[PDB]
Amino acid sequence: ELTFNAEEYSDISEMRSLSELLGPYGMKFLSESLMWHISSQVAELKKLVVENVDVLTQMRTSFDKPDQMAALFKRLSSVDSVLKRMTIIGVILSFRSLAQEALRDVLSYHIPFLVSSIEDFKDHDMKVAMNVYELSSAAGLPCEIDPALVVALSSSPEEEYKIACLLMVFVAVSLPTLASNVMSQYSPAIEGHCNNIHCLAKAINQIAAALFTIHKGSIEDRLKEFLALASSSLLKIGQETDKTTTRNRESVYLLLDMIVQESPFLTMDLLESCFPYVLLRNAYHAVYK
Amino acid sequence: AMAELQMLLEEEIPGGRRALFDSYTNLERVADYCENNYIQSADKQRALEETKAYTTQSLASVAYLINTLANNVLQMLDIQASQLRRMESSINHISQTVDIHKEKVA
Amino acid sequence: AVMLYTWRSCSRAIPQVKCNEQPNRVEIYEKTVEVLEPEVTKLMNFMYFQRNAIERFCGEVRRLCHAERRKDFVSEAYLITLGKFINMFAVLDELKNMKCSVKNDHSAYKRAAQFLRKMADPQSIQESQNLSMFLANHNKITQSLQQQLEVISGYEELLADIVNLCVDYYENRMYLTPSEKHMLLKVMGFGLYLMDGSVSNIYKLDAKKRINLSKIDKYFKQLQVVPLFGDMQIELARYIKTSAHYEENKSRWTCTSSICEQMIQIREDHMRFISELARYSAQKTDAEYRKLFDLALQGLQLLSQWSAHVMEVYSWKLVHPTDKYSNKDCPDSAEEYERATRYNYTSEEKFALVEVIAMIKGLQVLMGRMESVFNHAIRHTVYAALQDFSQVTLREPLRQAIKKKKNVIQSVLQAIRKTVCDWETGHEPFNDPALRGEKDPFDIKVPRRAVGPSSTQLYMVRTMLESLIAKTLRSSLEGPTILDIEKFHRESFFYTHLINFSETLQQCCDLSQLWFREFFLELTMGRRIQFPIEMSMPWILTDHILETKEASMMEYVLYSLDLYNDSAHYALTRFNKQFLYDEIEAEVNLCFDQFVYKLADQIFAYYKVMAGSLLLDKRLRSECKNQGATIHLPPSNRYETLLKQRHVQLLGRSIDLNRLITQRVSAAMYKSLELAIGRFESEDLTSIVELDGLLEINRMTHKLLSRYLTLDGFDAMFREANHNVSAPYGRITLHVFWELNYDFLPNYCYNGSTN
Amino acid sequence: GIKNELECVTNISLANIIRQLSSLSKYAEDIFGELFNEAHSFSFRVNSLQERVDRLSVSVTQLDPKEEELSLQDITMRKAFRSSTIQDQQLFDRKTLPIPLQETYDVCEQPPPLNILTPYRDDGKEGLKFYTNPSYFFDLWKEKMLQDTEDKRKEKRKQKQKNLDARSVLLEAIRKGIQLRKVEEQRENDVATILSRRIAVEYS
Ligand SMILES: [Cl-]
Ligand SMILES: [Cl-]
Ligand SMILES: [Cl-]
Ligand SMILES: [Cl-]
Ligand SMILES: [Cl-]
Repeated sequence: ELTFNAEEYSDISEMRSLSELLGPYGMKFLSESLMWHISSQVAELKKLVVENVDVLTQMRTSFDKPDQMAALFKRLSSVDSVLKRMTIIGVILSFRSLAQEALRDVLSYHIPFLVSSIEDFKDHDMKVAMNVYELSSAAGLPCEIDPALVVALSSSPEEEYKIACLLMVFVAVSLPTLASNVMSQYSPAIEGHCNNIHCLAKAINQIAAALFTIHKGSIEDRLKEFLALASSSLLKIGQETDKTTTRNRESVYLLLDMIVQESPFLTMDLLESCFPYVLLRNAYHAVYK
Repeated sequence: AMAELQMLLEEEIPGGRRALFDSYTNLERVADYCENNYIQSADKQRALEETKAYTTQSLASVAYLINTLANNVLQMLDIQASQLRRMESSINHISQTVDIHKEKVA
Repeated sequence: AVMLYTWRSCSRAIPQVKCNEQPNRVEIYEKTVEVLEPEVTKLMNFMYFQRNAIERFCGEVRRLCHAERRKDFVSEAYLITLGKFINMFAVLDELKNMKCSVKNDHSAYKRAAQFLRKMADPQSIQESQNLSMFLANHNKITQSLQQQLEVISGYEELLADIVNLCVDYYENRMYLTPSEKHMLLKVMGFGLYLMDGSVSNIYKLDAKKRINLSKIDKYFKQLQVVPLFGDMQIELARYIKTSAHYEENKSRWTCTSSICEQMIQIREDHMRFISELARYSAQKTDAEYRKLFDLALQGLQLLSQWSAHVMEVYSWKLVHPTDKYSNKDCPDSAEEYERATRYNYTSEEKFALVEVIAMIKGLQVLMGRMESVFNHAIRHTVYAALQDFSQVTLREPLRQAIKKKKNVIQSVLQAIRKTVCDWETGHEPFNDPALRGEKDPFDIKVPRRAVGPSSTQLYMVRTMLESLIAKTLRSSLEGPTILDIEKFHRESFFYTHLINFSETLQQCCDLSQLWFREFFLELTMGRRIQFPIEMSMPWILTDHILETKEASMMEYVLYSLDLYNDSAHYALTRFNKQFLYDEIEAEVNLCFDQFVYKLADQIFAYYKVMAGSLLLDKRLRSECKNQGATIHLPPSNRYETLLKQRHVQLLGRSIDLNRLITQRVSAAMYKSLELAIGRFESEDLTSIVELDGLLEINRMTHKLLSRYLTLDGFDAMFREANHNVSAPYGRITLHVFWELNYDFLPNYCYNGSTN
Repeated sequence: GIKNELECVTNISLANIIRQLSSLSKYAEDIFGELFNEAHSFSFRVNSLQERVDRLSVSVTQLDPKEEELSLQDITMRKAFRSSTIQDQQLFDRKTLPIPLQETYDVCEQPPPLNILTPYRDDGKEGLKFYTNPSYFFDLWKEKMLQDTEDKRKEKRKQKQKNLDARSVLLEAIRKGIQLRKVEEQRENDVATILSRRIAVEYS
């Protein structure tokens, strides 16, 4: 019983019109509110990680042993909640990108001499680099690490880092469950999935970039670890024959391609070493024919 | 540095390539010798031991010369990449300066 | 066979002598001999070869068909080799049969040599006479073979052994590569044909249950056509239909009468196998190395299945060209080859073929990347199986050979052990109870090496084990032991293939024959010196995707282009002919320029339509939908992987596809901008709003393209098109003033209330 | 055969391994040389660009906004800037074949020397082209394209028939500016060109 058409409020022309009216101040406020809602989702995810802390720690070191991997999985609780909440984060971040991209195009047209200086200054330390990024994101420039997300997620240092690491594990091992969902079907009309799981590419990347900046870890390494475990878990269902569990197997495989395309920390070469492109190629063929 | 690139382009890569073509001609004679020496000698056991020795030596040499030349090529490409990175930065500043000037006239 | 298959007519290139009154008559004949003599020598050597090959083959058939020798052991591997001999005669005979060029070139030489009176020996005269006779006669190699076999008493019994082995191998999947698979069927066929004659009858041999015609009939019906040589196919049932006694026995055969389901299975197997393979990609255990051995063989078998599928479809199509009745779009005027290739495939068939080709080539890459791991694991597994079998498994039958008085069985079992056993101590254990005759209270630790046996070792072991299971030596052995030898003999069948992994991989993925067309070219009798690209299989398959813009297939298109690599490598290494490489290269040169054009054209058009759709007012879209005039949203496509190709490997070149596409896309961007500004210049001032919208769509187009391509900045592009780079006021500014001066000022009426 | 001595096989096969390392040294040199030659070619361009970038910096710093006059002669007397429009085609001409493959080709069998009979022909055609003619593919494709073009051109006509001043000096600069785009406008065996013409008929 929706009373509005979402496309008439969220497309390129509309987001550009919004940016004209709100400007950098307004769009920055809009984002801060978007980030607040991600903070709340993140806080809830950490709760689910702590609830599964034992199983998740073992899964992280038992990645090479499949018999106990499938056995540990059955001991996990609230997997559906983890996926649902990461999708919501991804959905909110997808909206922010639309907003930011529109703001960027409006400013480049209104204040080109300032935008020029900002683009140069961004393209050429770890605490000082955040000040460059906040000024950049204010002009709608895409940043590798999202400053507003870093701020919102900053609200025991060794304990926090573990939970972050184990969240990645939680998500990676959960991805194959999406293949049982009829709504996980990839659609060429969408260039994504009916249940928004394509937005997970953005959630996984940006959440990892933010959390492992706050905990001064290595984003590249943690995502590499994530991809290895994600690929491994998804390859396992490739031999499966059950019509329920494998219904949208090929559409879920496509997430790995999206994750790597979205992430500046991940390369196609690295993807090739753990998930051969011929599987993704065949998957794309299946959904497009 | 421009000097590092000059060394690689004019001396080290041509030198490494020369060592590789030499390896091609030398190992052809080494192979000939090992084959003929065995056929020509009554002391077959000693001849084989000599072939074995030349094989190991050859494998070690080829691997080394390739490793050295590859490392030099990678260094050359890394330098050329950073050259373009600095040049883009320099061109961009000129472009901004021209933009500013054209606006001032306007 | 290569010499014959690649023999194009020299005489067609020779200026003919129209009458005895031609000024250059003598010089032509002189030059004719200079060109054709070296070629005639090859024909002489061929005449001599087949003669000696038939004599030798038949001499060996005679030897094995001796009265008591008939009751003796013959190696399976050797029977197969004799099978390949009869196929060789079929190959050479059919290539000779179709090659008028060869006959006509000899006659052209023969005519020239005589009209010059060159000094020839009485030896040379009769030599020349024999060749004329040889080339004049159809089925000459088959006829010679038939006369020289039927003069040998019991020859059909040996052939029946060869046939029965092929049937057995085919039934129990004792083959790896598609060529091996097809060879069995070709030996069955020509084997039966040779057995059905004046002296022997295959329907009587079937009545004695010596051979099984029903099984052969079943195989020939399931697979009716296979390659014989190059584009020259063989319809297997032809051997049946033209056999001596076919007409009286027509009722016995069902093989004499005349893809969606295929693809479902292939796609499933691809999913299932590659998923596992990817997971497997200080020392390992026997089980782990064995698993990698299993995967190596499984993947080779799968690749072979897929390649056999493609080539068998193609092979069938070549002997069954379409017509107007079966294909409404195919004229009766269309020549045979075009009816055999171009018109003989629906859109769905062409897509399905590119899929399988891509699945083959893709898996070939993954198998190749795993070569080093496979080589090691195969060598470990083969060594372990051979040593465990020789050192340990053969103890019990050896004990029972000495415990009883069975000297013959003992001598072979010992010879096997002598040949291969790599004892850990260095010497055979003499304190062994089984070696003496009594049972065990005894344990041997067998070593683990990553090296297989030599080919001679494997041949000797296999052949010697075979002789045991072939009063025969079999009846003097126990129950479980006979099964143990059979077990190892069956499993060791693939060892050579697996040890030679790299070469076996290529032979399982060989699609090089799709391009070659010498047989069909010969059949055009000088009308064609080649066939145009629309008849060429690699291009038919490739262009279909470019033309249909099929999104699901756009990531497969480079795989059908890669077929040119297969053919060019085959022409340089197996055919060894420059002219064939020259032609492939010229075809690629043409087709690739078209590939770049059609791909760049559709990519630009795709991203322009996307830009136009993205900026189209959403409310208007829905209003049009309600009015029953839906502005149809463009279909999505998959161009990105093509846009990311920086090094396409084609005919030894490294092609930067990205750079080439950009060249055209950049030109298209500039042309769009020129058109937008030119459109303004042809219209009044009010049209400037339309211009602004169109400029904005061009900006969006550039942005979409810039995600994958490096283009000049949009402002730079625009300033150039606007002629505002080396000039202070652009075309838009100048047209505005032009319209103000000529239209706005003189023709407009201001309304102060509405502004 | 199989009667050879074991140690003899070992030594011969080890000698062939050293030969493989010889050819691998040659193969390696060729690979590194092809890569070096491209990067070396880039160096000349990089150096030549760097100097252009540096002398532009100088020319740009010396720009004076107060001084710069705008000339209408930039429109009428001087050509518009054009960026490079060069496109790569015909990428598989023989001259692009890399030395390694060119060497393998040179050891393959050449066609019979049929061009020695060229001077004795009535048609002035080359003797070898009756044996092998690589240019056949293009010649026939060009011909097909030309015929298909005419067939569609005379199908559009088949369906069409069976159906139905001294006030401002800038004005002169624009007036002459139009003439230098209408008259100065338009002042081929190329695949792209041929494909364009075939498509261009399906619109006009
Ligand atoms: Cl979900
Ligand atoms: Cl063949
Ligand atoms: Cl054998
Ligand atoms: Cl090649
Ligand atoms: Cl318009």
